[PDB]
Amino acid sequence: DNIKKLTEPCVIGRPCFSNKINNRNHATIIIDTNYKPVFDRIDNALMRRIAVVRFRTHFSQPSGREAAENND
Amino acid sequence: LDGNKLFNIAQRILDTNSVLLTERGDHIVWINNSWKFNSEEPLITKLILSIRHQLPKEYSSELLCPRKRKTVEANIRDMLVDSVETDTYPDKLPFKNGVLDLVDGMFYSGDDAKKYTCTVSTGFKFDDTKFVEDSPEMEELMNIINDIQPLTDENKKNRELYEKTLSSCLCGATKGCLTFFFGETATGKSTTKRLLKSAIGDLFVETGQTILTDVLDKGPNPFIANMHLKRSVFCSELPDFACSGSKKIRSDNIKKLTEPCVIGRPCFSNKINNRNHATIIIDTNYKPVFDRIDNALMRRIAVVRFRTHGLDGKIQNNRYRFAFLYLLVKWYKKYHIPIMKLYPTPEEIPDFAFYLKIGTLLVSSSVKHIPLMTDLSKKGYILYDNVVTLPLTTFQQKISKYFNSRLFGHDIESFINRHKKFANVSDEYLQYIFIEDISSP
Amino acid sequence: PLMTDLSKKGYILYDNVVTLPLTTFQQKISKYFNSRLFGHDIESFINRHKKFANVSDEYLQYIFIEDISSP
Repeated sequence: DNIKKLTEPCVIGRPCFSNKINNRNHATIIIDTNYKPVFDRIDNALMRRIAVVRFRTHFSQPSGREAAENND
Repeated sequence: LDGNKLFNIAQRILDTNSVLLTERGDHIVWINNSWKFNSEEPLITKLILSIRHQLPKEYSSELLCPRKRKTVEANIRDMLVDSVETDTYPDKLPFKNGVLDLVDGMFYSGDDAKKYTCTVSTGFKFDDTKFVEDSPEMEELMNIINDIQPLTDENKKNRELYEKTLSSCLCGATKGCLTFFFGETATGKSTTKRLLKSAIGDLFVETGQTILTDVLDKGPNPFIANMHLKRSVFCSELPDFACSGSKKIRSDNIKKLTEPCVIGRPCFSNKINNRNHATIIIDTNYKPVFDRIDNALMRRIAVVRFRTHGLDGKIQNNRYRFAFLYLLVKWYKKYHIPIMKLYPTPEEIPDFAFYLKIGTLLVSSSVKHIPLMTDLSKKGYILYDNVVTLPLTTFQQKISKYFNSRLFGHDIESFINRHKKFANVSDEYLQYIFIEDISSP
Repeated sequence: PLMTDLSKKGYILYDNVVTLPLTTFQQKISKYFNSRLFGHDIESFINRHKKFANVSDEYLQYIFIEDISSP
């Protein structure tokens, strides 16, 4: 539901002490992780709004520059 | 030529830069050789009345009537449009009667201190009479230091770490590393805390451990506003982690507070940006229990070990206070003028040694296993989806051979959950290969 | 210096720390601390500072005062 709501131009949210319900989103959302995300519901509308990139490059130190050099 | 006289008076007052406007929407004034700011007090009118004397005598008579003072205040408020940043000199320490520069050791007062906009102070007037390089005071301190912590070669590194941390505490910039005091009771921790408090005046503050485990975004939090523009925040008498049901000190919280600007809304204040220049010091008598251990978490952890087990009256009388400040500034000169740097102590907390030895003993996946898979299949290793995998039973027995599973069962389970890769629903493996398994010891 | 007697009663110096088995420790507290009065509090004491030396050496680093005296 969070991903679904965060993609529409109008975001529904009620702050305290205010009756405002509409917000305009002008920002790109970027989320960083080391593990595959887990979602409650799987549907076409969900993964028709998901794009990822692959960070397949590791920078290290000479202490471990040999063990991690030959890593898939 | 002679237009609005009150406007001329307002311009004359303003050109002396005796009143400033901050980005926080509040006005600050310069009275009694001190920068004071307040929202509910008539500071501007007081400044006008005080400055009346130095103006030419044809304006002083007009300045007496309060209505004219209100008019001049309105003009001043109207002609101020640009804001100026505050507390931009971390290398100087303001006192109740002036500002002391840490480099040359001499303290300014009066108009000289007005150059730097410092809104806080130690709370006690600085005196060079008590600050003397040649006295009995520092040799009196010298025996005290050895009484609390000697300079032995075994504790040489701990002592130099103590000196460097104490010097760094005087710096006015944001610090990314906190200090931990773990040791036996009645070892001088209270004495050192009182000495530091007397040294830094009002810059010291004490807060409980609730924020370490509570949500900082819920409800009003005047505490978060408390350590703003502070120099030392003390969390003492930590709860026994051994006690069942005790809330674990969340690592995400301490990751949040170590950042230069913590996001938060103070009560009756729209000040999103808060400056955290204070040194976090946490004193406990029991080894903490942690759940998640990570590199970035452990780069910022610094711990001072205290294994060593008339003074109170002199400290209460601040007899040793000025010599303590002299020692602190000498240490800051020896260490921090040459370079502004802070270094961690990444040896171990009583609960990080397991993680460190796990990281050292275990190696990441490498192609060197590929030529040996024929031998590896003899030891239980299997190739699933072109991935080297180890049976759960084999990993469990390998772990239990060296390290007890019943001890670190919570820790082992947490590590598995953090690093679980699913070759099967029941067989969860790790991206670690035992070095001794394939390489002779 | 008391380590030998500590092993005699049960406080084994595993991992450079005394390790008295919880069986002996609970027998001691039961013979001294009356069980019926504060059994729940005794269990809280046991489970608060609980430690295990190994699979079968669960221990607490507390030495009762007649044992701290050298025999």
